[PDB]
Amino acid sequence: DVMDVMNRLILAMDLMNRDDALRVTGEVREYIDTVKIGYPLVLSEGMDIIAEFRKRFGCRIIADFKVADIPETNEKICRATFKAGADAIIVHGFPGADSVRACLNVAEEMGREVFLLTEMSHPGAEMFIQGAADEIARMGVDLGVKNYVGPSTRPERLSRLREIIGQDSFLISPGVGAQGGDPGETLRFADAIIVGRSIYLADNPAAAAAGIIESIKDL
Amino acid sequence: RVDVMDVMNRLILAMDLMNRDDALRVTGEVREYIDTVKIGYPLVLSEGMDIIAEFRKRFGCRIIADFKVADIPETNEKICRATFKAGADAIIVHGFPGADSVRACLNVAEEMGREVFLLTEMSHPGAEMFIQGAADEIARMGVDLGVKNYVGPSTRPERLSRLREIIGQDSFLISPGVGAQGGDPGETLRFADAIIVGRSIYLADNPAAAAAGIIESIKD
Ligand SMILES: O=C1CCN([C@@H]2O[C@H](COP(=O)(O)O)[C@@H](O)[C@H]2O)C(=O)N1
Ligand SMILES: O=C1CCN([C@@H]2O[C@H](COP(=O)(O)O)[C@@H](O)[C@H]2O)C(=O)N1
Ligand SMILES: [Cl-]
Repeated sequence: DVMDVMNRLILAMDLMNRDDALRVTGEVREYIDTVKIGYPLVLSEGMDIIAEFRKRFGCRIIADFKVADIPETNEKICRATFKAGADAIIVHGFPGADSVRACLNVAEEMGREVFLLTEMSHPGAEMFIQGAADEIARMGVDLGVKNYVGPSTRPERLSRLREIIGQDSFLISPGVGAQGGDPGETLRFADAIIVGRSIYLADNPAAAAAGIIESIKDL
Repeated sequence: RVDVMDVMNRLILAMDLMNRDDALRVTGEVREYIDTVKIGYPLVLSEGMDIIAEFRKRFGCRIIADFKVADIPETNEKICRATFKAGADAIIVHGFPGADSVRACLNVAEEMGREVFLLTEMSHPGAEMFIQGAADEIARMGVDLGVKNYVGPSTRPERLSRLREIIGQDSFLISPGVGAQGGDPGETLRFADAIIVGRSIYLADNPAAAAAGIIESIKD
């Protein structure tokens, strides 16, 4: 019990225009109830865009801020993000145990959630992250982290993440569509998929999001 | 130094106060001593990206956005472009996500005529778990990518020394961890061109005196 993602599909709203972002999000609201908001939108439109998303859509907000500073600064960032109304925040694990714990404390203090990003989906992730991915995931377990983010681009790596974090841990996965990940094969190990450009750059975002779901209902 | 964009008194202020009035007031009190301000997410997320342009116009200071950019290439480019649009002169980027992620930041910086600082090793205890073991390689990856500006830990003088010899004498190196995190200004400035200082100054009873005192110990 962590999050009830409708149709197991999370929207990565990375449009950097408020009117564009609100419009495309509105066109897939009937298919998506959980929206991931990142720095491209927030830095272009302000942290207030989170509250405006909650008010206009009644959707759950995951702030993909990939927090990666020292513990003290991590706390300030998490505190500002939750204050702005984020339900959960995504946090890098590579800065180490004390940096993650700093976020975990603020999340508990404010009654919100932390997602631990263990391994990234892009090719450069092989240089440093992939070799540390297992130990970061394990670190998360030792810290009592219940929420994780893993690479859709690597189904075998995503499967290892699942057996590390356990069956009752909650797992979401970006890199579906644009980066090359397949929706179905990703949902074999992950609870929900994150899809960005395959929806918000399509001619019809509604049809795109519906097309993704219609190839998933078997799962 | 004139071969690179240097910093007045080798002192960079880390302005991590989270409300506009205090941030503006403290920075103004120490403006006579610095000309470079590092602005991070604590201030920006609380007061908006407009605060970068405001500081730049009000104080005539160079702005380094400590955003520790650490996403995929595509998203890195969007973040850097938005940051430079906000008027920042430089942006700090994580190296751990790999070469393609750093190159995406470098492209936007070169396009818009701004700078990238590569964060190689962090200054907190947790940095020893995964970052330290990769820091040497991140540093030489940076050199190979064309990166000329770096960030290294003041809390570990021996690691900072290793970093300097990897990047050579021509690269520009700045270092946080002085004061609150226990780093010494003197030993750090043996390797770094400039120190980043936050709480030691901005939480002091007299921030101006705090900044002046640090510069004095640097001066000799
Ligand atoms: O490893 C990671 C974590 C962050 N993300 C984030 O997930 C989102 C994916 O968007 P796309 O579906 O357009 O690839 C985007 O916001 C990106 O920054 C990754 O794609 N991979
Ligand atoms: O490794 C790092 C990079 C980020 N920084 C940043 O540098 C600043 C340090 O200021 P303090 O003097 O208050 O520790 C603060 O903004 C922090 O987030 C580090 O301290 N260490
Ligand atoms: Cl004074």
